[PDB]
Amino acid sequence: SQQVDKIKASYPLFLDQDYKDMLAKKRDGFEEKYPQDKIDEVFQWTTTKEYQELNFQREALTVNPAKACQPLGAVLCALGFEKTMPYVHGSQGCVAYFRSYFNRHFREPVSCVSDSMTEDAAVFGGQQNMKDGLQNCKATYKPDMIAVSTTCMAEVIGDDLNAFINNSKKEGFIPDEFPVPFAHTPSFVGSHVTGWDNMFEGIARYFTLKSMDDKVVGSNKKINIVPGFETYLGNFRVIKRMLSEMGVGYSLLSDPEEVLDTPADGQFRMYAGGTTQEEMKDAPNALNTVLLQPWHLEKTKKFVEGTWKHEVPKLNIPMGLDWTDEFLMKVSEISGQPIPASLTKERGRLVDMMTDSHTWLHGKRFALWGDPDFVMGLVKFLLELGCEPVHILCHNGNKRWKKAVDAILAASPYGKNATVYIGKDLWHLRSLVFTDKPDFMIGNSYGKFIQRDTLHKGKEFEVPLIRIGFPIFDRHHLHRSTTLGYEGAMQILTTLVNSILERLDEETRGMQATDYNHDLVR
Amino acid sequence: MSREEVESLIQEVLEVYPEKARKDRNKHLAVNDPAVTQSKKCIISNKKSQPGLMTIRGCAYAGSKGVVWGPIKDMIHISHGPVGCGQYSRAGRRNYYIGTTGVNAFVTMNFTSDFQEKDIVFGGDKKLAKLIDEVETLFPLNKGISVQSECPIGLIGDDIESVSKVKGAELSKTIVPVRCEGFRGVSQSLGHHIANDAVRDWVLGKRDEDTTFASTPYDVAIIGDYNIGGDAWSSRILLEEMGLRCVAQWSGDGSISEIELTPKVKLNLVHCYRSMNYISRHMEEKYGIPWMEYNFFGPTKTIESLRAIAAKFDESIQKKCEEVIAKYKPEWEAVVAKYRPRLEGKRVMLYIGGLRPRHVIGAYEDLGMEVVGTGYEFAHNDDYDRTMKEMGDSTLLYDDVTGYEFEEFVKRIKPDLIGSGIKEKFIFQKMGIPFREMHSWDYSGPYHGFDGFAIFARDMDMTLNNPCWKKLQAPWE
Amino acid sequence: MRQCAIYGKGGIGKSTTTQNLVAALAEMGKKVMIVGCDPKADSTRLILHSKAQNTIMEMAAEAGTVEDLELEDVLKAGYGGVKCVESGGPEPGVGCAGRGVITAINFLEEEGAYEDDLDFVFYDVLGDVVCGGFAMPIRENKAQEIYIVCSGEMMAMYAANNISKGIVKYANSGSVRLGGLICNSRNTDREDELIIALANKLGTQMIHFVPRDNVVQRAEIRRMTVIEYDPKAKQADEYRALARKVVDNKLLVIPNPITMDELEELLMEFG
Amino acid sequence: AMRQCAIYGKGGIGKSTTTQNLVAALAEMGKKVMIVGCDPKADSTRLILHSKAQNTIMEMAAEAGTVEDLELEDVLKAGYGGVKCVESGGPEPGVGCAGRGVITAINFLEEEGAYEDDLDFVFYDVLGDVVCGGFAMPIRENKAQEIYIVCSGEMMAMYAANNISKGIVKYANSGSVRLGGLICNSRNTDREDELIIALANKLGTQMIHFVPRDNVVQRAEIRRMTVIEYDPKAKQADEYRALARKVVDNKLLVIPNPITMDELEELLMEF
Ligand SMILES: Nc1ncnc2c1ncn2[C@@H]1O[C@H](COP(=O)(O)OP(=O)(O)OP(=O)(O)O)[C@@H](O)[C@H]1O
Ligand SMILES: Nc1ncnc2c1ncn2[C@@H]1O[C@H](COP(=O)(O)OP(=O)(O)O)[C@@H](O)[C@H]1O
Ligand code: ICS
Ligand code: CLF
Ligand code: SF4
Ligand SMILES: [Fe+3]
Ligand SMILES: [Mg+2]
Ligand SMILES: [Mg+2]
Repeated sequence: SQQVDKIKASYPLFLDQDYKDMLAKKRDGFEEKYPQDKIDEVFQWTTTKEYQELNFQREALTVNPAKACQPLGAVLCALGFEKTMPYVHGSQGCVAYFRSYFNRHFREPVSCVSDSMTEDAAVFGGQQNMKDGLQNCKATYKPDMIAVSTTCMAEVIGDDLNAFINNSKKEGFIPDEFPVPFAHTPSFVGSHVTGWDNMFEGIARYFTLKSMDDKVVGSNKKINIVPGFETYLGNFRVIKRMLSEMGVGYSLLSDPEEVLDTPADGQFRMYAGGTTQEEMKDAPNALNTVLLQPWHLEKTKKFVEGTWKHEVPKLNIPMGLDWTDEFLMKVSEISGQPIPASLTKERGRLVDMMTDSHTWLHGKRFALWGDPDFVMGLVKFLLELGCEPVHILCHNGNKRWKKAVDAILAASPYGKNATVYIGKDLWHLRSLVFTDKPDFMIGNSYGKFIQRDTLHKGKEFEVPLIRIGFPIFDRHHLHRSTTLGYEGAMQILTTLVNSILERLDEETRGMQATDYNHDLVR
Repeated sequence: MSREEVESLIQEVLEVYPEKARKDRNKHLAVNDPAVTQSKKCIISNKKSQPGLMTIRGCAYAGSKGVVWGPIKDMIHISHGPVGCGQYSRAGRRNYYIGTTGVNAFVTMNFTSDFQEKDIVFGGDKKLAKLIDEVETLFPLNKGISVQSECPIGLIGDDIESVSKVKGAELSKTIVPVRCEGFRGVSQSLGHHIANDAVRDWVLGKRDEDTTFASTPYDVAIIGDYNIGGDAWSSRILLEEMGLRCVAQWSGDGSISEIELTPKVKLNLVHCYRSMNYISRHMEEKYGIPWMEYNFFGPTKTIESLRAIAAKFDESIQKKCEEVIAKYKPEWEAVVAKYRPRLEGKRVMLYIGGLRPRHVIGAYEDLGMEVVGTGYEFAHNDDYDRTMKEMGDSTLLYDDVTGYEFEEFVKRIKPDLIGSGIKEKFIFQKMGIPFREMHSWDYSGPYHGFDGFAIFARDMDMTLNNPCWKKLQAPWE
Repeated sequence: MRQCAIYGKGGIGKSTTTQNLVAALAEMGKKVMIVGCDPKADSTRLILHSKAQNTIMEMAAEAGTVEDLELEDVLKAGYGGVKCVESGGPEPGVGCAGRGVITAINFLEEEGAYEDDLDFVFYDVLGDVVCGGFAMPIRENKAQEIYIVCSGEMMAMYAANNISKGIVKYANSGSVRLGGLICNSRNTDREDELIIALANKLGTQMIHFVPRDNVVQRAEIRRMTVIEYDPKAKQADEYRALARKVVDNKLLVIPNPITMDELEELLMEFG
Repeated sequence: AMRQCAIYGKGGIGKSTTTQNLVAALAEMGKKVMIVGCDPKADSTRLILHSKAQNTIMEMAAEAGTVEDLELEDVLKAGYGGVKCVESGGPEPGVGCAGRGVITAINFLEEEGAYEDDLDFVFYDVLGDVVCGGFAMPIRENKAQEIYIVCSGEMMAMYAANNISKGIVKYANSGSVRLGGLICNSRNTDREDELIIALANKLGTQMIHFVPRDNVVQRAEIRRMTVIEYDPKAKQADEYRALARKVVDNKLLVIPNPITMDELEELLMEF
């Protein structure tokens, strides 16, 4: 039953007596469900340490992974170039899933196409599909450049992207001068960050490997910045703002913030901003190339050093005090532009926010997961805040990144009780937070189920989730925040301290029971 | 618009394609004529999508795993292959259920084999057997395992049938191998067909000899409702208030026991014909169980469906149906009185998957709004045959429409509301046209039944008459 | 209905011998079916009078999808009423022939080409067999008897034992069995004794000793099989004897794979 | 001079053996020739390294877990005359995907750096049944630019050569890979030499060398020592030196064009 003046959605409509009675009747009559005591016993067993040993003895089953496949990152990289259409050679379901994923994270239109390869195309090859798809995309959506990625189906059968595109140009389906960079993005190797790296490397090769005869390092007096797989527009904005404040000429390659923040003014803009083709053609002339997320830009680093002859600095991600200062100093040394007073004032303000909030941030135990560079930057920032990481998880990390994070932890007294995991999933993290309980979890929206499980065990075992990462689906407009630089550090610090204070306020709201600590001033 | 103008718009839109693309797409656009009972003479459906035209269709893996097998809660569904698919399809569909996730329910969970290069080169049979062993070790309360094959599995010829058979025989478990590779077919419809075949072969006939279940002459099964925010529950409360006993729900909030008990029912109530027509026909042919289509979208369709269902039974069922209709009349009458004045005369354009483009027209007409254009992602010619009757004169019908085609069709029609998926929501929101997600109900619902009608009316009113749509133009421009 | 699979290497005479075998078998009054898992389409080129036929996958592509293809468009009669089909596939160097044979076999299973009104079904597979697509013919509800065609060369033994090792997994999982070894003589020194020893180690039975000649090539130039090019030659009688003995064969034994040191020893005792 | 070549043809004609003795003859007077084995059977490097098997790329990738953490020297080894050897490897027959293995092994070799030293020859060895792009990777861009087809005088060799020439049209019209010549491995066929030169001029090319069906090769294979290793003074040694000379001083390479079937039908009548 519904009252028209107060209409109920599914919650709390299905909490009514008739719906509850019908649910119970259906369950008892036909569901053949296990008894509730057995369910409680199994849940309690899953919260134990023997279950943790069984979970960590896994070898072939992955439960709730924390990574995606390469073509997603390839599409995100292709979106950052001017009037560029991300083209995925393979099946249409992959493109649909990519578009749904990015629509849910960014709440923005995401343009991506496919050749819709079928069984006959899987058997005879995708030459005709490539030709017709390139022709149709160019005719219909009129882009200035088409960046080709691959699905696993094409990679398994060994589609020759170079030969296919060359034959497409040779038979007149596309103009011979039309830029069609391509990259191999096998989904069974690496993850989405590897796809971003592969796509950027392919585009850079396409515009710069055949025209290195008339290139001189430092001709244009600029610094190239490669941001990598980034889902926060604030990071692009803050890097550009900092480099403009320092008065440093920069060429940020693969900048997608404009197409992911289009205004709503009555017209739909498929393309907006993006790195221009002239910028990438003039890329080798820069003084140096700086990689913001080096731990998933290895192929790009190798190509840049081998072809552009750029001495890429050994810099960490500009996360936190120490690494932001290192980044600024390296930029100042490369360009010769001194660090101005505005950045010094920003650093001083950030140190004063750290001083203000250190009394609440100290000693807190955190579990975190995400991308390698992002995770290591978050761990470093937590170490500068006096916090104690306990469980560090990176599903797409390797042994070298784990060694670097271990060295970072050993360099600090707050990393004594910290362990790093690579190749594990979120089920392992749930087992960890049940056995070795941290105060908070920092991750993407997939940790809300872990929070649900911990709450189901009890209010004293609940591990609240702090949403910093990709993808975030259950909150709105969090992609507009900033992670890099001093501004991102202030944002993260404010989020952390306010989360701690909100949890404390929740724990002390009981009247005549726990309200003696419901202080007005915190 | 006049009929001569819809054709002109169609031609002007098609003028940009190359010759082959234009010739192919000219067969997928039609002007509706309710007199014609054969949709083949006007529109062409169920063909491959043109390459590079930004289609909205999915794959067979979606149509099986995320549609049919996924809503089943007591089973564990393995995304056999690379990670992507499982990750992109995890908890994206709001097939609601009741259970303890991680113990006895696994709908929102993602189980995957996470194939690597060595798995492709050397195979995945041993890895699949080890994965099944670990699934049984770590999740003892599951009532079955399903193996959803992603593309590479089909390509490299991994034999999951034998692995499933051996592991099920040795572990006494129901392990259902599904060949739902994405490159098969053209869209999710073949995924529906493959999942239905798997249900028929490996699950449906398990209790063919068990006679312990006592059957009443008022036994029904809801077929093809997936509980998108509680729609299956809303329909079930109406069906049970009629004196009818629902034994099975396919597959929203469904359990493997309900699937096993289905062949004992007296009537199959099919909501989504497109997804479960094959299994309905198989049950009719093998067990003699009749099936019928019912629609619970809006008060008129709901009342007609309740009367049609009650017509299949004795006089007590009809009396209870009359009692339910009389009880629920004032509520939906009040909802209409509240929300029809705010929504009268508004024009709606729809683009949804296989069933909802024609099922939701009744509610929009109940609220006083008209549908100027509907379209299907993957529906066959029978769905369009049913669609011509429900749509008015000189209304546009499109199949496998592209983003370009939909954009300019909306630009030339200027509909008051657009109901489609997440891949067009922001495109049409930035154009200044109110948009409603017709797949997930915009994280609201349910919309089925008398209870869902109020939520539907409230949602349409709040989206259409929001003050934000009048603010897209800066005063200085 | 008996479903048989012919394995070996390319160029030994897998197809050739299979085609004359089934032609002779049809001459005795057996309804036989040849399913060509060779993407080169050369397994039915002596029974069908068509030069290139109308392959399963080529018409699946011409019809849009496989589901739109009917059985009658690809299943055509040959000499002696022999039903035959061709899986088809891509040109060399592109695509995936394994998916081609998988799709063709699933298509045949879908529309019931095994109508229970036939006697024998012979699968002509690729020699390389480097993926599961070409191992599909030896799965459950598929060919049960495997006849490995070998030649006098030592790499013929190597491929035979590697193929047997591959069969081992399906024999253990399913019920497929190694039937025997059709050894095609290459006019080498006392090869028959070595092949007998290899069969004894494998536990199987050597099938027959069809020799190397020229009438088979002159019958091919006529574009039909050996038996009905000149029903009289000795080779035709040997092929008919082969048909009779594979009709009355009943010994099915799991292969026992040997190491390369073992194979070196068999080369040693007969240099 | 960084000359990347590849051997094609159907299995049984002797592509592997031919390239093993070819590299052995090349290695006499100072070649830094490296050979790549794109055969899942793991025999393309057998005689040069004098060991039946070694650490193939896929085996070590499976042992370590990933190709990134796999060393170059763990799979690449040097043998006679500094012939640096490496082999792709793959799965046991009937399972997996060997083409993907060839693809990842070739990418491994290319991106660690193997085309850096003198590398007088980068000879590739492929299998007869090229059924996917994985086995067409050796003829991709920045790869082998000179393809040799090993063939004999016999219908099946002509069919294989025609199909391969068809397959080297797609990769040649959009690249720099051409066809070098046709290598002959005699089957002891009648007036063959004239037939083979007829084929060579039919494709507008020339035949490099004719290798008789000598019994020395089968004796050298059992002792797994190539004829150059066997003895530096044999008849085949001089013949393989002639092969080496005419393969290093080759200058003829034209885009292949498929020819019609009527010549295949009536070749025997002419000869
Ligand atoms: N000139 C020759 N005279 C006689 N026998 C030869 C000659 N060259 C090679 N052989 C032998 O012929 C056989 C050739 O088989 P081989 O495995 O080399 O062929 P292949 O083309 O590499 O086959 P696949 O592609 O199936 O691996 C071997 O027994 C080899 O020793
Ligand atoms: N018994 C035989 N004696 C001589 N030549 C034969 C004999 N059997 C087959 N051949 C020839 O051997 C060649 C290869 O046989 P075929 O079956 O076409 O190869 P594959 O083993 O690859 O299927 C053909 O030219 C065929 O005529
Ligand atoms: S199953 Fe189908 S696309 Fe019938 S794949 Fe799709 S929950 Fe749609 S129009 Mo999403 S044939 Fe259901 C559907 Fe309809 S996921 Fe839902 S809304 S009634
Ligand atoms: S059409 Fe469908 S969604 Fe596509 S792969 Fe195929 S079953 Fe799956 Fe999967 S991991 Fe990613 S998303 Fe693909 S590239 Fe492969
Ligand atoms: S090896 Fe087999 S499965 Fe793999 S691509 Fe080639 S034909 Fe297809
Ligand atoms: Fe938005
Ligand atoms: Mg053959
Ligand atoms: Mg070889």
